[PDB]
Amino acid sequence: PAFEFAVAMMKRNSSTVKTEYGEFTMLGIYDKWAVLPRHAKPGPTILMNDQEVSVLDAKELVDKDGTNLELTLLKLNRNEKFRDIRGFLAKEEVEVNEAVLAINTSKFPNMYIPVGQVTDYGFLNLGGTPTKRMLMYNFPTRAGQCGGVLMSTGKVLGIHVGGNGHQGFSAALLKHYFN
Repeated sequence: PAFEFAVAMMKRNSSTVKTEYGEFTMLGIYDKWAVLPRHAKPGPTILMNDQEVSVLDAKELVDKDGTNLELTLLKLNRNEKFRDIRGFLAKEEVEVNEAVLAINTSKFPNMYIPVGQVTDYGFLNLGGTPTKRMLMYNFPTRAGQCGGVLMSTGKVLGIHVGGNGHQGFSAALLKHYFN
């Protein structure tokens, strides 16, 4: 049932974004607020589904010590509101036995990957940057999956932010980031 959930979530709330740093999946959360991996480094405008969109505000998330969470929240200059999905976000990191990672890019158009068990992995030195609140799964290979959305039935768990060739890692998407 997690696939059907995932498909509906991507159709309603996801888009493809290009920055000067690459092409990513982007997830809208509520109102005009969306999330990207921090390494996407959006500038004053982005390409969203090939359309130039101005960014009104951006926030690189850190914990109370200033430690990296690998998430950027961005507020978009567009008329339409995102369907509010804050009810699908947990208050704390979620472990599950079965999850689905969903990707929306030119390179990976509308793809769904069963990744299996998700663990609350904790700290990771990601790209030289100590990073917290990582969710880990078995995941061959790499490339253009960043921004992919990690889900289980009725839950949005996290955003895919990197990998080591064998394991993948998502930044947990927690309720308190969004009010």
